[PDB]
Parts: sequence; C-alpha cells; structure tokens
Amino acid sequence: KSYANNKEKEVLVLWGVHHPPNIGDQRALYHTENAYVSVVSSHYSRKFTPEIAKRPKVRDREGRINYYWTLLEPGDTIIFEANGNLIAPRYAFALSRGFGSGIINSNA
Amino acid sequence: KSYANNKEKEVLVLWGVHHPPNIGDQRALYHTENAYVSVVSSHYSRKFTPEIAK
Amino acid sequence: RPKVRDREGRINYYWTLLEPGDTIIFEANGNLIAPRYAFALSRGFGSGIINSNA
Amino acid sequence: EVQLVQSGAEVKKPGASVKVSCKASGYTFTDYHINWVRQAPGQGLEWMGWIHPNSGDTNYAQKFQGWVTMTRDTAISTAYMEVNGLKSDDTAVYYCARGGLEPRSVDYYYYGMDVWGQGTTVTVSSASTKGPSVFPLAPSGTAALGCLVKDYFPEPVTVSWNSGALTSGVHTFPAVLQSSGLYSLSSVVTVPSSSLGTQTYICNVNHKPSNTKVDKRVEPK
Amino acid sequence: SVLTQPPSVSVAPGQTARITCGGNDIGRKSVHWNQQKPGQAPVLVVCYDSDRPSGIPERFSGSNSGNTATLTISRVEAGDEADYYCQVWDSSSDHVIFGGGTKLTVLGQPKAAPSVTLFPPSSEELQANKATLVCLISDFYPGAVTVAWKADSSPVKAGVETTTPSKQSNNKYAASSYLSLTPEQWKSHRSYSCQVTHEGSTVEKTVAPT
Repeated sequence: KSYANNKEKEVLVLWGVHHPPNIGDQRALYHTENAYVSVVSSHYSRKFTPEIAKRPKVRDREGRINYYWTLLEPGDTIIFEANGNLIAPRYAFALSRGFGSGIINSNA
Repeated sequence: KSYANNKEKEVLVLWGVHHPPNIGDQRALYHTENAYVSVVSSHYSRKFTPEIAK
Repeated sequence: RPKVRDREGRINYYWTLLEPGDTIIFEANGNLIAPRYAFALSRGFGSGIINSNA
Repeated sequence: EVQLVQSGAEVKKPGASVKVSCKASGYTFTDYHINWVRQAPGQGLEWMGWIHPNSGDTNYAQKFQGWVTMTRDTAISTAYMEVNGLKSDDTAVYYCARGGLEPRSVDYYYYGMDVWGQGTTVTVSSASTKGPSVFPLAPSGTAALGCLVKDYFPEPVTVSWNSGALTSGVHTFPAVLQSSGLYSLSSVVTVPSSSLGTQTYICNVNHKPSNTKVDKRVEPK
Repeated sequence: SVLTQPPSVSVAPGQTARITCGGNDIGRKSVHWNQQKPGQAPVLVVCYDSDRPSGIPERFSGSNSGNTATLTISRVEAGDEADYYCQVWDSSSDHVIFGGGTKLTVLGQPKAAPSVTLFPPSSEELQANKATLVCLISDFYPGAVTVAWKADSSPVKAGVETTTPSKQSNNKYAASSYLSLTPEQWKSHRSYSCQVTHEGSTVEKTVAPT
C-alpha cells in the first residue's frame, strides 16, 4: 500500500509490528514463519523480520507490539509492504509544525 | 537461554559476537555457514548475522 | 518511488573515515556504487558552514 | 445447511493402509479448516490434525506425524485422511470437523470445530472372516431357551426365532469380543413350559460377511 | 499439556449439572464443549465459555476462570445423558487438546437388581471337544455390574470373557459373561457358579453336569 501526501503539510504516520509469544500464534494469525514488514519513504526506510519472543505477562500478554512512527512531508509517498505481523495505520495526522515547547506532568 | 532479574536492581549484561577471518574457522567452530544470534528484552532487541571478514 | 529528476529509483549515499593502518573492504553481488576517488585529509577543528549570497 | 459426509466403514489387517474421505456441502469448502479426530472404542477423543483446503497448509499432531497424510481436492469439495502401517490399536472411528468457529480475539486466535461428520469406523484385526458355530441352549410355566453364536468375525450377526414368528420375549445380547479377536453372542426366548415337546423352536442365525446361514432346533436335554 | 475432566458425574432431573475442565491458565484460552450421545457423532453445545450455536436450549452455558473451566446445564433433563468433552487450543505446541471426557448419568428411575440366567455346555459343543458356560445378565440400573465365576467355590479368572453393560428397550442395562473350558474340566467339578454383584447385592446361579 502507498499514500501520497497532498495536504501541503507534514503527515504523521504511525504503525506497529507484532511479536507473538509462540509459533502457533504466528501461523494462526499470518500463515507464514518467515515474516517481513517494509516501510519506505524518502526520509525513512526500515525493514522488519519479527521473530517469536515469549515475554513475561504484561497486561496478561506474553507477546508484544513495537510501535513506530514517522513524518511524511508534502509531495512524498510512504509505502508499506508485508506478508504478516503488520499493524497497519488507519488514521494519520496532517499537521503543521509549531516550535519550541515542552510537556508538563502535574496534577494542578 | 533466559535470565529473569529477581534482584530488585538493574542487571548489566554483556556479550559478544565472533566474526572469523575465514570460512574454515566458521565451520570448525560452529558447524554452520548461516549464523544468527538473537538478544531480546523489553527495552533491547537486536539480531546478528555475523559474516566472515578478514 | 515518485519521480524525482524523472527517476523512480534511488541511490543511498554512505561514507566513513579510514584512519591510517586500517583497511576498508567492500564485497557485493550487485547494487554497489563503488568509490573511485577518496580524500586523504588531515582534520582541522571547530568551524561551521555559511549559507549566504554575499 | 452445512454437512460433512464421510466414506464407509473399513476392515483392514495390520500393515495395510486406509484413505478416509470427507465431502462437504452447504458452505464454501475453502473458507475453513478440515480437522481430523479419532475415537477408539470406549476411550475419548484424540485430535489428529487439520488441513486448510484453500492453502493446503497442514498441522499434524505429534503422535500422528509421519504415519498420516492429510490432503484435499477442492474441485469436489472433499478432504482425505490416509493412514499407513495400521495396527490393532488404530481401530477407531475417524471423524472430520469444520473449523468454522471464527475467533473473537487475537489473544486466542483459534478456529474451533463447528460441524462433524457422522464418523468412519475403521477396524484393524488380524482375524479373517469366519462364520459362527451355533449351539443350542436347551431349557432347564415358562422356559429359558436360546442359542450360542460362537467364534465369528466380523460384526454383525442377526438372530430371529421361528423365522420371525416369535418376536416378543426375544432378548439377543450384544457380542463379546474374545481375546482371540473373534466374537460370540447369545440369544434367548422366554416360552411356555407346556409347549415343549409339542412346539418346535428354532433360531435363525445369519452372518452375512461369511455368507453363513444356520438354523438350530433347541430341544430339551 | 493435559486437560483434567472428571470421569463420571451423577445428577437428578430438574437440577443443575456442573462439570469441570481442569488445566493451566485455561481462563485465557476460551474453552469449547462437545456433547456425544452413544452411537452418534459429537455436537457443539457451548462455544466461547458462555455462548451457544443456534439450536441449543438456553439452559446450556458455562464459565471459565483461573485454572478451571466449567460447563453448566440448568434444568437437567433425561435426554441430556451423554459424554461431554472440553477442548482448547494450545498455541505453544499448536495442538488441539481434549479432556478425558465425562459420563453424565441422569438418575431417572429406581434401582433394579439383575436377572441372571446360566446355561451349561451343549451336547454338540462337548461332542466337538469344547465347552462354554453362558451367564446372561439383564434388567439392572446403574449400568455397573461385576461378574465372578467359581468352580466349586474356588474362583476362576482364566478363560472368562465378559462384556460391558448396554441399554436395552426398557432403559435398564444388560451384560453377558462366557466361561470357556474343556470337557474334562467340566466333569471335574459337580457344578459351576456365576456371581453377579450389583450395587453390593450379589445374585448367583449354579449349573451341574448330567
């Protein structure tokens, strides 16, 4: 899949990659034991070969999802490819920037 | 192999990956020409495909 | 990729410094844009770049 | 209406092989797994595997890895279960099942078994088709009176009294499987003690696998 | 892994039948349940712990938590007497696992003692140098009985083939036990006996050569 930014602003795109705890889950979910996810833009290009990893239960889940994001400047096109383990984007965020601020952590 | 930290403190773990100079050394030491090393924790996950390099 | 200079394909550019005595090794079965000329330089320190039409 | 119709019963000797069929109707045969599960006599259910008709991907249980081969056809909406190197403990009923319980969460992402075939009975015995030896069980108001259908193989065998004339008071017990792999059973009829000597009683034993048909007068000793 | 399921369960009509499916972290695996009546193929009754496929009475449901799943049959009837199996999918080994199964016995009639009829070897069978004693057992409820043969008070275990009990027209049970032996053994004792024990009550029948 591909999206071309025609919104004259930067588009924040987010996705994930699923690392199951067992191979049974891998087969049941995606029907391949050799999985790849490719994300490509002119300023971001990364590839994923997620392998099984059984992990301690967090929220009662031995598996994980690694979360990833990037900015897509106008005119540029982002391309996803996968045979499994992809958590595709559904909504993205067309934003203009702003500059020089921070985050506050208080109960006021 | 796996280790679960039960010491209530952070555990510094170190390891290495061997890059032999010849393929004979690779075969003699490990008996594979297609080698992988996977290290996984919740805050560190990396994979290794060490290739021969003289 | 979208046509940039009328080209759907790309070349990713990469560099490194090779200090004296050390040896750099390239290996490939394709897709390599080999070096032809390299730059033997001594360092210098602490400057910047200017972007003006003066 | 979803339906799985399996092939007919099989009797094999050790070392032989079988190929059981499971033909599906009422849904797109390619949407769901075809599971295979067997049940030996008296014991419980033992899952053998699944095959997905669309991809051909297979999941074999460990005990059944290598001895078994699951296949499909898709054109005739049929799946096959081939078993090799048969042995007496492989005697069982082979059911197929449809993995149509679509999962609700990716936590337990499993296609459970909706619909089942009627079963395919596979008997593995070293015994050869043998007809029964039939013996009279003579009587001691009414009498006890029967016939012993001894040493036959395979099931079934039928018993009727006076060619169907007697029907009430007939109790034909199910057969015992001897250690020898051969069967035996008995059939008794309750009858008035006075008719003895004046009425003639006969049992009609029919073992069709061996094409054996026997009639025995049961007289007092 | 394994799924522990109690072999037998006894219940009266109108009651609530409760059955266990044991296992590790079965509460996060979502159990399924199958009903198997004798002579028929299994059938899906409860799916996803609490739910039902179309066509199942609302009194079939269940619960699942911790290390124990449970199938729950409200307002028990007689037509519910059958064998029940729980099934889960273990992702570790990628297997479908069943429980040992449970025999749900619905107590819908009083206790009945067995009738026993015992036959000697026939003249033909002896005349072919063989002998068989035929002990026939009928008309008892709980389909649970134990048979024991005796040759002049001394029990006999070898050469004794006994069946399992089976329902008959009247919903009681019946079984049969055959004792094979030689004519010489047949005449070496003046009598043989068949002892049928049912819920403690023992019934006996003897036979003697002539």
